[PDB]
Amino acid sequence: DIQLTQSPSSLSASVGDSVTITCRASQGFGNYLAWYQQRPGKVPEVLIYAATTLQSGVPSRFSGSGSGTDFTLTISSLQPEDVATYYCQKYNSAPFTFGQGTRLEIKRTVAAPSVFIFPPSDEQLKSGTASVVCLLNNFYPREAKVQWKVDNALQSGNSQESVTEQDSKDSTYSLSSTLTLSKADYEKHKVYACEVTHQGLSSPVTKSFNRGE
Amino acid sequence: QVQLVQSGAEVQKPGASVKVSCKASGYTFASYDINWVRQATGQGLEWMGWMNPKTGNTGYAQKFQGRVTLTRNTSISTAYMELTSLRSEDTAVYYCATYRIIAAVGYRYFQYWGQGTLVTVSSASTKGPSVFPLAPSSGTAALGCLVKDYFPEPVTVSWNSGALTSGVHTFPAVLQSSGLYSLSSVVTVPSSSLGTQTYICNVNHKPSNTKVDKRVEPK
Ligand SMILES: *[C@@H]1O[C@H](CO)[C@@H](O)[C@H](O)[C@H]1NC(C)=O
Repeated sequence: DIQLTQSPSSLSASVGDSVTITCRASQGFGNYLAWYQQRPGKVPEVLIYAATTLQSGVPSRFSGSGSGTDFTLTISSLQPEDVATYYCQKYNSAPFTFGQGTRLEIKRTVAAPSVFIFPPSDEQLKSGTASVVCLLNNFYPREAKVQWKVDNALQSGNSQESVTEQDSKDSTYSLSSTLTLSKADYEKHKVYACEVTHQGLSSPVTKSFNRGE
Repeated sequence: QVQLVQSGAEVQKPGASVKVSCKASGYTFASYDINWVRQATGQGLEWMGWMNPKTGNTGYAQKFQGRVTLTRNTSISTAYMELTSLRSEDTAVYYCATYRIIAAVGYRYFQYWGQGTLVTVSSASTKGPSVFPLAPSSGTAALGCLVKDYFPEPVTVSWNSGALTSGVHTFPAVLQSSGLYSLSSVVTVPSSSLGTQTYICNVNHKPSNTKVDKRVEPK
């Protein structure tokens, strides 16, 4: 009984812009439909209930409309902290089905990454492993590329990247690239460098350090 | 005010079962259903079931019946969720939730949520992290903590006991080919502070009852 279909699954808009999320039901359920926000690393939080009622304490830019089988969540003036997954839910009776969820991203102005490189700690070398880290800080858009060089030999198969969620204040990304080597390999070679390509950079930016100094 | 507090993150092997607890406070526990919701790795919220604490009556989503037992202890205001025949696909954050506290019918939207409980399905043993410093080089300076070789997720990193937050980036954990997690936490600060300001990162890994503090000095 009653399937819930949420669209779009993904969305991208600017600050102060108006966006709309859609919840279609396969059948009427008396408008007992709630809207939840789930922000990165947070528990869900209700925005709207009874199709169109704004929960107390929820910002005014949130509004629900619709009835029968067609429902809408509107954000009339998008803010950075609205980066989240949005969910529709029926609560007329069991089952309390959730929608598939709609992920919202902030489109902002292009920004180049600030690049920092971190040698392995003396401490770590005793484990037999060396972790070289490359931080790409505060960039947009999300697409970036990191290439490791050890004495100018490009590296492959021995590194991992991790991206932060879009910052809820400046809408930028950060990325970490870890190069993992044996202690023998790390003390074999001298010059450790990461080369960053991003659409806000005219040419690749390299950061390097010399082992020892 | 109303609060739901759940048990800590947990690891259980394939086919092993797990029991999660949800202690309630700030209202009459027996007069309202406890609902259970889950978020699998790369999935949306999934309603699992409901339980009445007065009667012990239960109802489950088709995907979950014959897999879930909802119980309670009314004397300590606790609800429990038992899940059997654990598979790779059952790795998820599990939430308990309750309705808004009101007399009237038709307010069974989930106003209140437990903090959540990460449940990890794997035969890998538990391990506390090693924390290594990411020392500032050579203005704006970047420094951080490498939290390496822990299992399962999650860890919490804070800076100067929550004192420092503006400029903090904690990366999502990445599972290495070793079968253990690693993440980094970094922070951009004024250069002129490395001489006077103390920068400590606090790493809590609760599945191993591990608490490490690393001082980050310029090398
Ligand atoms: C409820 O919990 C307490 C332990 O905190 C225990 O003494 C008691 O036997 C339990 N009773 C029921 C009915 O679960």
